[PDB]
Amino acid sequence: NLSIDGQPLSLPVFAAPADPAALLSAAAAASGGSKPLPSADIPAMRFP
Amino acid sequence: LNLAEMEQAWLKRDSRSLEVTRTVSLAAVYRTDNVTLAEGIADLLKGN
Repeated sequence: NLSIDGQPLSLPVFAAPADPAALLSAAAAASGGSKPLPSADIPAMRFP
Repeated sequence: LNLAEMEQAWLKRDSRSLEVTRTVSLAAVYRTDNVTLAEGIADLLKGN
């Protein structure tokens, strides 16, 4: 479909470029169980 | 931190304890050698 100079009579095949991808990273809340209470024993000092 | 570790080791080891007095009649423990005190100090008269 060329002209006499070999130039194309058609409009060229266009291609719209891809959009830039949005970056995304992993986000996690920290996980952790509580610590149990230590054992008991009666002291030598009174309560006050 | 180390002072508090030692304080808690104290408060676990610190408790009430037995308190006994004992009276020594020293004339009787010199009497175990039978050269007892009432003559034993009395016969000593010297500048040795």
